[PDB]
Amino acid sequence: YISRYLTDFEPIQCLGRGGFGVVFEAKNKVDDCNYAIKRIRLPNRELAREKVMREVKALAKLEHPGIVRYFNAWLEAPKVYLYIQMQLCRKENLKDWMNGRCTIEERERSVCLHIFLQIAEAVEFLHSKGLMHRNLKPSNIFFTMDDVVKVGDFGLVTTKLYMSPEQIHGNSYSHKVDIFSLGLILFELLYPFSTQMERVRTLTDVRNLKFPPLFTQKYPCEYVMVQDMLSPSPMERPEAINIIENAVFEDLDFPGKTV
Ligand SMILES: Cc1ccc2cc(-c3c(C)ccc(C(=O)c4c(-c5ccccc5)n(C)n(-c5ccccc5)c4=O)c3N)ccc2n1
Repeated sequence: YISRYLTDFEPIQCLGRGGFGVVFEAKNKVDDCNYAIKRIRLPNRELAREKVMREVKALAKLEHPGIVRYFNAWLEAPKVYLYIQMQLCRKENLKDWMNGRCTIEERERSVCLHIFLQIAEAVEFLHSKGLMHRNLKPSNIFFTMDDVVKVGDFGLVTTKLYMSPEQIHGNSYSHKVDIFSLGLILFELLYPFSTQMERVRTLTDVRNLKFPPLFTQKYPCEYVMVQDMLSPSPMERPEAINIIENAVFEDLDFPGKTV
């Protein structure tokens, strides 16, 4: 049996694993580029298989600067494996980026807003296509080699903190679930943590609209935005288009910014 993956790619390293999958960095032999390749073992459940096959077809249609870039998808039956070849991001994701910036000086307003705008625009792209993310969190947000923000479903398991209340309670939901996730991410970008204990305590309070007093005073506009985004009632949350048009996102600049 000839394995498509082993014939066409030189394996470099394992990047991690999560859910049905394992992810590898591998060099394509013919084109000489390095790719991220997710190998998903298809489950012994027809409805879960149905979903997986739908999801791969749906991602193959997607093209946006803030969405992870697709190359190929294929099946191998040596257990059936689905391989998905995407553009290789940097190893450190948004979660790691925030854990390496634990002071207020390292979270300058315009830098965080620039990053948040990229995420929000990726989300708005999905919503405009009648899609949603459902699982938006910092560990699902990576960077390209040139620091362009990339949203995907990375599935590297090393959390329900960013999940809307309607999902946590297992109720039906709408694209508005992603707006709830964005609210928490915006807060987290602007508010650096020293310990994981502090992070969990504070983010839990923020979910319930309890804010650190020094955050409300420093960032009054962003405070209002986060409140609205974190409404318990999904209807009350603003559309992604209304967030990206907010005044705080105009003329964003910082020393070192591209172009
Ligand atoms: C450094 C590094 C580490 C891991 C990486 C993983 C990926 C990656 C790979 C290799 C494959 C797929 C994705 C991805 O984002 C996925 C996406 C996805 C989600 C939103 C936007 C774009 C893609 N989907 C839907 N699915 C999916 C496929 C089948 C079943 C369920 C989910 C995904 O796996 C994905 N993020 C890409 C680059 C990586 N770079």
